[PDB]
Amino acid sequence: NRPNRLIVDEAINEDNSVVSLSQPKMDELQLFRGDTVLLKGKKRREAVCIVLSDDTCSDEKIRMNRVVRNNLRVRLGDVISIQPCPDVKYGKRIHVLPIDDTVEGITGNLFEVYLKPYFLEAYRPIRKGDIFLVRGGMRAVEFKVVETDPSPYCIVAPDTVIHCEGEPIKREDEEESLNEVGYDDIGGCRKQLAQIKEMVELPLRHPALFKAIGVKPPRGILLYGPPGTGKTLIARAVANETGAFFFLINGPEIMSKLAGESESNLRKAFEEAEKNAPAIIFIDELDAIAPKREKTHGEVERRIVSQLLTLMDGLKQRAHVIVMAATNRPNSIDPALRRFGRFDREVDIGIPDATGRLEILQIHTKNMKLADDVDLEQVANETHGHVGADLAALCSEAALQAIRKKMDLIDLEDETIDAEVMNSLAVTMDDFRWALSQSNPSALRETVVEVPQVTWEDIGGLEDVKRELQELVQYPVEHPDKFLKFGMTPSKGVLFYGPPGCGKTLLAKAIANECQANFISIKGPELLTMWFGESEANVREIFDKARQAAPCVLFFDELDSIAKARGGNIGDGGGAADRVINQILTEMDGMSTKKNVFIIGATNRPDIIDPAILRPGRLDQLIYIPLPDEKSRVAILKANLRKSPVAKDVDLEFLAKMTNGFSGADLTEICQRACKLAIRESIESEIVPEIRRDHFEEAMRFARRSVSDNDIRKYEMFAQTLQQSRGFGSFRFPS
Amino acid sequence: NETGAFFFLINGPEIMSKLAGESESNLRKAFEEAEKNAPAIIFIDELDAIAPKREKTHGEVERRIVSQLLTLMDGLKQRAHVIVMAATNRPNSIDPALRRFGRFDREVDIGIPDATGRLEILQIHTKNMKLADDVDLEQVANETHGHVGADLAALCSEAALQAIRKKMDLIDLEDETIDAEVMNSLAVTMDDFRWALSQSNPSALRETVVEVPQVTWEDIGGLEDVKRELQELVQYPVEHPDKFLKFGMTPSKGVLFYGPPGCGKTLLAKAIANECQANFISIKGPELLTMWFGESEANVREIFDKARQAAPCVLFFDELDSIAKARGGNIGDGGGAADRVINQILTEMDGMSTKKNVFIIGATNRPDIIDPAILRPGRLDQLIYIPLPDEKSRVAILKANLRKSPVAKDVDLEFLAKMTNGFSGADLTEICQRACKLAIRESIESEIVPEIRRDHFEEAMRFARRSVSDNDIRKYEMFAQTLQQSRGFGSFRFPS
Ligand SMILES: Cc1cc2c(C(N)=O)cccc2n1-c1nc2c(c(NCc3ccccc3)n1)COCC2
Ligand SMILES: Cc1cc2c(C(N)=O)cccc2n1-c1nc2c(c(NCc3ccccc3)n1)COCC2
Ligand SMILES: Nc1ncnc2c1ncn2[C@@H]1O[C@H](COP(=O)(O)OP(=O)(O)O)[C@@H](O)[C@H]1O
Repeated sequence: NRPNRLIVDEAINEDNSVVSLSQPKMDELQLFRGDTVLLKGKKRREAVCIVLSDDTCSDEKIRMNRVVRNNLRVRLGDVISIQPCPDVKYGKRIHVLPIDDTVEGITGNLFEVYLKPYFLEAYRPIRKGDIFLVRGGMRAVEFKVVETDPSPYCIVAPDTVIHCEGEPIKREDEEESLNEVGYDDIGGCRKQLAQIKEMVELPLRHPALFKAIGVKPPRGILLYGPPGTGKTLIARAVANETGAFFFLINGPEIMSKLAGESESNLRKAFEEAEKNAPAIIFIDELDAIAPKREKTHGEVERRIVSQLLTLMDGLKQRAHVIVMAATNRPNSIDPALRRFGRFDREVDIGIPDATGRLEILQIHTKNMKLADDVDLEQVANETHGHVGADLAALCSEAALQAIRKKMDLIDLEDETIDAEVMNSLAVTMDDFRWALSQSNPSALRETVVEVPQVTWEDIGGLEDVKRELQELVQYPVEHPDKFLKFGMTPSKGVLFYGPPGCGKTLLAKAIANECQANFISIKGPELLTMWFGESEANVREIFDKARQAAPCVLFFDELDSIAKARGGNIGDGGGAADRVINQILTEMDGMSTKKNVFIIGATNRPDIIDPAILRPGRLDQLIYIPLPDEKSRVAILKANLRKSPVAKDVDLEFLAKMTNGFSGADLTEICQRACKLAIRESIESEIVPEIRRDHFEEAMRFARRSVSDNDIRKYEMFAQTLQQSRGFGSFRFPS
Repeated sequence: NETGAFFFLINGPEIMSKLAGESESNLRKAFEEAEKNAPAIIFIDELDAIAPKREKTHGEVERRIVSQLLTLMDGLKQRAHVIVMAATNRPNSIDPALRRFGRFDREVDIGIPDATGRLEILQIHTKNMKLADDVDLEQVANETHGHVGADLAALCSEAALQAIRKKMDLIDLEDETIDAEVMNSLAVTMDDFRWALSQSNPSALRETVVEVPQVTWEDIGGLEDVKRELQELVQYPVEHPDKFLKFGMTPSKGVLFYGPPGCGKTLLAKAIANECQANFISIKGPELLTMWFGESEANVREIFDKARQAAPCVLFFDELDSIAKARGGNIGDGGGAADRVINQILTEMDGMSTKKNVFIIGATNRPDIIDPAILRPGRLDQLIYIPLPDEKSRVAILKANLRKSPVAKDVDLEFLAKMTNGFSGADLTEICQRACKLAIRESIESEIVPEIRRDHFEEAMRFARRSVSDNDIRKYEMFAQTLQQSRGFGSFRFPS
């Protein structure tokens, strides 16, 4: 079967011309890490690149870049043959010129100022009839060769000369512009984008197989998340890189036109897409199409909603059309649109984490050069409530300040702006310091679903809790098989209790990292808001988005907030049962045990917690979080001081030994007071940048202890209320 | 298709899709074109989208179309054979004027298939795709309970794409026409189905599950006192209808039993349903307390409606005292023990027919706060007490918990059940769970044995709780021979 062709996929490397393979790949073709490789394809064209060795990408797979996928005219799901080509090449004369589509506003020489600097120390090959793309110079421009030395023998070298004629040649329809959006342009959405690959690549890349088998492909995908998360360029990229006819309808334009032709327009949208098979239809605004919850107004609204329902219901085999849609909330859509055959597959995307946000900055700043002291990693750390469009706007906004701080002194007012100054436009760090000050982000109060960064290693002590948490949620995650072998269902959730300020939230975060699971935190105010507001559909989406992000962990902070607000143990004439806890009970009863979703309840007063939530099957597992011991207190001190200059003589072991009945909050305020004293001494001494032993010794005087002994006694009475290890302590079997 | 009748399908959204004025004409001419194709059959797919006459009250054309349908179905004389079937989600989501005589008199309610019902629905959708010798569809239809018939139809295809994707990467056969000599080798694997139940999010999860249980009286040991009265209280009117008309005694409408928590009240009700071969409907506490807080009290209407159409059925109310606990209990507020939800249940139970085989079972752990009116004769006059499991019944609880675990020969469950006396079913359950946890932990740590050993149970026996106190047993008994009263007339002699 000629075992030489392999499938093509996307490369995670950010390099321009780098091809990554697996370990048993170059050992068969006896090629080194800097040899010459020749690749072929359709249209009777060849290619040449540089093979790079990598053993971390995958097990047996070849990577392949975007700048050459369009150059060789290759699309996904195709076969590619690779063979070594040890041919000595040497370029002598070159002649490249850009296309008159991206050179607007550029004058003067442009060959000895951009092309010469980037060619050196690269030795990149080039074949005849190729459109390479280069990023930099505050723009995205390309060049095309029309006449040079006979192919091949093309090697870049500083000794090579170049020349120009002065007449750009327009591009044709055979090639595709690389300025559009592809898979490499998506940053942060890794797990969510991975799903669309296994749902839209089968029907669009292999049509004859679907008109051969009886499998019904999905007829609709609903994307989610707040505006700006990137629901549109995802749909445009999965169309641009799949060769499917992308047809965009926004959703407000349907209501923009007169009543009577709006239905006809999105009707004919479906037939014009069908004849362009394979096709892909994306509806940008859908909550503005079917808000069938409180509107109940407008004869044409229902007519358009039903017209869409009919157009998507009659999606038989016929041709390959995929109808994706975007909206903000799951409940803001007509439930009749969620039926089978209209929207069966739903993918929810959200705010990218720090790692997800880091990869979204450089994609938007690849054109603007940075300085040696400008790092994008630290700027994606203090921001947590920024949507993907927020940072896209922030990059440009910093760019105007960067150019404004120099145009005042340059004072070059003319009709046409010379292209010899963009090379000197380097952004500074102060350009970004102002960027996070006046920028007001949109998505700030939402469910942050991110994997934490706190592990068990950075938590000292608490071996008693470490051992039971690891055997209660980690075992069903890392060893599913040993549970079916023993016929034991995993526990649904655990509620732990303890004095305030002892790290219950951090413990839940740490157990999420051990299982490599997502983490969702619901604090007290979010739980008590729906109690006062009499709006109790909010737990529905909480439990919905907790289960779609499998595997996840659900954490409820200060669960006793409603009981405290109602009175507690007695309060009013009623008991300890309310409506919000009832909704949580209903949602937990209906969950599937085979899923890896896990609910963790945190409380400081477990005596006022409703007994029904602790019933077996919901939160039967109760563990007690005590005060940190000597080993765990050092961890709290060093976590607080990990960002501060600590002197060598400042011994944290002794400080943690001295404080015994101290909570995490008590150590936190000790560290904060020491830092305040150090800052004040540094400020007053100006008229030293190191925290000294005296700072901690003096701040140790105002040492509080917020947790009293009576509290520890009342928590214990609760603890071996449920321990009861009496009676059957000594048992001997007969034989 | 199998009756040779002209099938004409109208969805229901297409009526609202077209302009106002011809939509009425289209579903009008739909009826005459069906009549001349006699015999005919008309099915309306979306009907809740046609007549949502409960909260809409908006749109002149909506009422016009609803009335046009009412006129088209009212004028259904003999003439020709046309049958107008329709589909909708809820009974209350339909215009009540459509339920009149001559429009929709016959109603059939279908629901989620059970494990047996789901098993026969898999192979019909996978008859074309060949399976392996280790792929069994029975075990995959067991852990799923909230899957609609379309859910598994989608799941089969979804597993098919994974099955072909795991091999197309290595086959690497890219061409225009795909050869037919490879489908014969497309065999689905069990791992194709393991991933299928992970990312698939089912739709119907929070609904009334109406299925026949699988727990019988044989697997329940002991409880002969309750076995004898339950068998003579609901089984007799089901298996011997004639002996009741012969003796002129009406069957009891329902029985409420009480007992300490975690003793198997739900399992007892399930077992008595299998003995009578009757359907079982369970209503837990949260579903009862949701409508109390929500002030939405039409929910008991459909509960009692779907409990009576599935004749014969058994209706089970779990923790009936939930509303009383939420309101305070014996005293609580200035009010008594009467509320709105229990009032609706009383109204629905008073209006039921005794000749039907529907049966209501109430379960509670605090019968002192139960409203007295629900225990009035004719509604729940029969009260039976569920005690702690005895030695014979505790072995059943242990073996039910351990029926899926590797039990060693030396592990004697009879002795373990003998040792624990005042232990509830929950206490034995946590003992078994703790022993399984210890065995799993030892197996995991020993890797760096696949059998539960005697030591696992012996060590886990140390943390043996007893959640039910003696004061609780005393307070339940005070309630029990509160209503026993076998004094006074204990010795009677007739004259002759
Ligand atoms: C700033 C900080 C404040 C704080 C508090 C508090 N009431 O201020 C309570 C518990 C932990 C706390 N931390 C804290 N924060 C961190 C860590 C850490 N050490 C491990 C730990 C966790 C729970 C328990 C013990 C010790 N402690 C470890 O690395 C991540 C951040
Ligand atoms: C897992 C299980 C837990 C449990 C509990 C509990 N609070 O954990 C209470 C009562 C019965 C329980 N079962 C249980 N489950 C089953 C059976 C069975 N034995 C019969 C029985 C029923 C009620 C009573 C006695 C004994 N017991 C029998 O086969 C079906 C499943
Ligand atoms: N997750 C993301 N990855 C890459 N770019 C993004 C992302 N989210 C937003 N952007 C950028 O923000 C800009 C605005 O996106 P926008 O059209 O608001 O997305 P949507 O239509 O989904 O709200 C786009 O040009 C896009 O490049």
